[PDB]
Amino acid sequence: APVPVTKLVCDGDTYKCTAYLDYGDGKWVAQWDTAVFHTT
Amino acid sequence: APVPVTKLVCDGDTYKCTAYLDYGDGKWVAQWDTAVFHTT
Amino acid sequence: APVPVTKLVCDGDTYKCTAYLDYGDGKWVAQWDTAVFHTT
Repeated sequence: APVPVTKLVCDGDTYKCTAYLDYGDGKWVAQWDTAVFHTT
Repeated sequence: APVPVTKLVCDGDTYKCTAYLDYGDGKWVAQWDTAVFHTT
Repeated sequence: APVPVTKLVCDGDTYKCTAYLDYGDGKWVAQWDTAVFHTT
C-alpha cells in the first residue's frame, strides 16, 4: 500500500536516502541511492 | 523550473516512492524506484 | 551518518529531484532522477 513517509534522511558516507514509513510496527523504511554534493 | 514537493509516500507493493508536487492542478507526482524493507 | 532532509524540490524540465540537507553550512544536497506524470 502507499503509506506516508514521516521522516527522510540522507547518509553522507553511503549516498543512501532513508525514508521512514508510517505503517505497522514503525520499522519499515524505503531506501534509494543518491548523489550528494556541496552547491555554490 | 523548481517544483516543490508537498509530501511523499512509498509503496511496498510497487517498490516506488511517490512525491506529490505543488504544481498545476495539484495532480502531478514524481516517482522513483526504491527498496522497501523491515529493519532490525 | 544520516543527516536530515529539510525539503525536496523536483525540476519540471529534467525531472531531477533535489533534497536539501541540514548539515554544516546549509549548502549540501542529494539528487536523483524521477519520472513525473499527471494522475487521475
